[PDB]
Amino acid sequence: IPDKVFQPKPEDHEKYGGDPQNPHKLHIVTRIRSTKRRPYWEKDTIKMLGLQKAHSPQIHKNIPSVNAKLKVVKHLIRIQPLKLPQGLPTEETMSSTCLKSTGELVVQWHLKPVE
Amino acid sequence: HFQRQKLMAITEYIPPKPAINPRCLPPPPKPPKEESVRLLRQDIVAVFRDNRMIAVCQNVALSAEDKLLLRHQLRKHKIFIKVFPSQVLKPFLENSKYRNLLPLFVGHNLLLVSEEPKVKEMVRVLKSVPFLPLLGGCVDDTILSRQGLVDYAK
Amino acid sequence: RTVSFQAKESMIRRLEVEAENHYWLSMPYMTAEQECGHAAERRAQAFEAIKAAATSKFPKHRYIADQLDHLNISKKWS
Amino acid sequence: AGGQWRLQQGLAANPSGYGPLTELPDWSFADGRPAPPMKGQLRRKAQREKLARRVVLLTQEMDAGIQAWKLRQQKLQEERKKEHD
RNA sequence: CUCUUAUCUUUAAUCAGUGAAAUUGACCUUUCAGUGAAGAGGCUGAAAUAUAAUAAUAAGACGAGAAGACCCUAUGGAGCUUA
RNA sequence: UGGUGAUAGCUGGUUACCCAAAAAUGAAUUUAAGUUCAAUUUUAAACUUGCUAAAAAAACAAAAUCAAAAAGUAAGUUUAGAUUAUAGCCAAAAGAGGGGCUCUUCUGGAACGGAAAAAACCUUUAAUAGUGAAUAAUUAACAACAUUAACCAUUGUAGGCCUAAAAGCAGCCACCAAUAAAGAAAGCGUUCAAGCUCAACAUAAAAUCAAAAUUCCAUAAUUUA
RNA sequence: AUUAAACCUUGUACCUUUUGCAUAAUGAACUAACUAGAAAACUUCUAACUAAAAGAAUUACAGCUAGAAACCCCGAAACCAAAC
Ligand code: FES
Repeated sequence: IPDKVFQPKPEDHEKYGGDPQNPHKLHIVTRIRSTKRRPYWEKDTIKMLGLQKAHSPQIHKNIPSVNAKLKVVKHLIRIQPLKLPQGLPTEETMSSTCLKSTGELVVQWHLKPVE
Repeated sequence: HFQRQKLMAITEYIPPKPAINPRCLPPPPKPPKEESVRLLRQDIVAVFRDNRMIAVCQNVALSAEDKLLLRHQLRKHKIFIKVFPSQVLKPFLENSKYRNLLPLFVGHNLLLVSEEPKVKEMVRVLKSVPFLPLLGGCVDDTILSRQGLVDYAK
Repeated sequence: RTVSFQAKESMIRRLEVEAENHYWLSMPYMTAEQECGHAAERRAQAFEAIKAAATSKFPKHRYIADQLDHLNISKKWS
Repeated sequence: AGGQWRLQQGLAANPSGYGPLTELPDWSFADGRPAPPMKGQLRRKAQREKLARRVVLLTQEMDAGIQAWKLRQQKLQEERKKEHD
């Protein structure tokens, strides 16, 4: 696949609201399709990535090796950048973590409606 | 396959829509006029300038050969049958000595162009064809009626 | 077989989602040089545990209690 | 139905997803004694805790992955500037 | 035969007595169009439809069938005979 | 009658349950309904990297083969014993014969959902109870306009050519004039021509393709976001 | 399923065999009984004793001794002997 697909444009940055600097570190990937009737290489890549169950959240690093693997299965996954508004959780708050659909992982769950 | 057909439909070209159709457009500007026709201006300009008084009479369904014969007949009267296509006649006033003689030269009509006030010769031309109607004579390039032409001619 | 209106829209939406995936793959946080060897130590440790588990097969022991306990089958009211 | 609207508000698309309705206990004793934690809730809680520990570990490894690059550059930088005698 | 008709007998039908055979997955056993392997009472889509009975005919489904009929081959077999 | 339960690589049949693992490649064979060899699988033992991926790079011509480090991940190599299997089917690609077919090579498939019924196409990770919830594929779909409309047709000259004759108009020519406008003629007519119009001039007004033979076969329906 | 036997809804008989498909093709009136996998040379496993084992004949540089563990049915056209 040509790199031009993954070479962003100024309009793309505005559309996705992503700054070219300070790239995001962690990827969120979920399988949205079946590997049945797909070639063996596609099947193997999904198994390696661990996305056996569909709609299952997975934590992955935004590193070239992971990026290369994700590109192979790009059409079968949804990529969302992980956000840490409150930062990384501590040992005390490790049990209070919760990942929202917005892509933000809160380190404290207060059981209060956002409303 | 059906699946490939789905791809083609989505990729179908989408044409943009103009705001206003050409017929229903707001009034746009137009190019400046150009005089193509220019030759005919010189011919009519010379004959009218040469001949002060012009007798305008509607042309009956005359034959081309007769006009040459009538042209020679006027030469005896010291008048000339010089005529040209009339679709260039109307712009004559636009580019000529006068601009106000357009109403006189309405339709297709025989023009008797004479530079001298030989009333009898002009009257004789009228006598040649009674059925043919004489609109009038612009004696001294002044608009006048056929009856007025005779009155002023007197 | 003409394509239904719903079918065309659904594919377009999925195509857009895949486009979003492309953008988030366009900003690699770590360069190739940084990645090299960063996690080699952890990988080696995991492999060592794997080898130990694989080579743990062996026959089972035999105990006197098994034979002796069988005699309890004859227990009855006094 | 309605998943798209729920996502816009930031809530779970499926009402049965992450929410107080599902997470909170469904009953309590009349005497007021707290009800035991739900087995499903505990099982779900364990997975989230495991993921959180993984997330922290990855970032720690990631911090070294980039920080070490700076320590290898310092070694390269100092190596270039060398002298003796 | 044109050109069939009439009568009698047998059969036939009714009563009473006696009483088989081939056959049989189970059947609460319909029509049209489709689908399919030439192909549908049982599938797809339409349509029709009180229950149970009773009496008649053999054209088609290129009807169902057999080791029936005809011709020829084999660098097939096997058997037989030799000069 | 006995040998005789003759023989039959052939036909048919061959009676309880549960868990696990489990594929019609290469070589030879009176061989293709079987069997042996390689390869797989498999048990035990020895001990450590394997699979995917993989830059520069040569090799070729000017994305696979090869495989540094990684990274994602957990199996792999060797020794010993041992069989079973060894006929596909259809879809879709790449070739090669034909020129629909005939083959060779690569890929995928075996719903309880959908395409009408539908082994082979699409959505689909296993299977459990519930009068829950969010979604996937998903039989339908909304004629072509961007020069051509009114009027008139005079004169040289039947111009030269075998043409009897061919005059714009059988052939054949070159290719001018007057006039305001006449084609040395554009289609017609033609014993030949007279003769019908088109172009002439005057007077009109315009402006890039679509949505065979039994009996029809859901019913219908253009606008409340 | 249902208040309700039938109505409404869902569902292309069975065995074998063909391709892992039958709207093919075989076989079945039904009831009862009868009616088809059988061997230890070597191995693994269970034990005895051990440079020895076995109650004579066997093997042995850990072997040797004992035990346990296995391979169907019905059906031709025929051939030959002796009688009738
Ligand atoms: S609306 Fe028709 S020309 Fe303007």
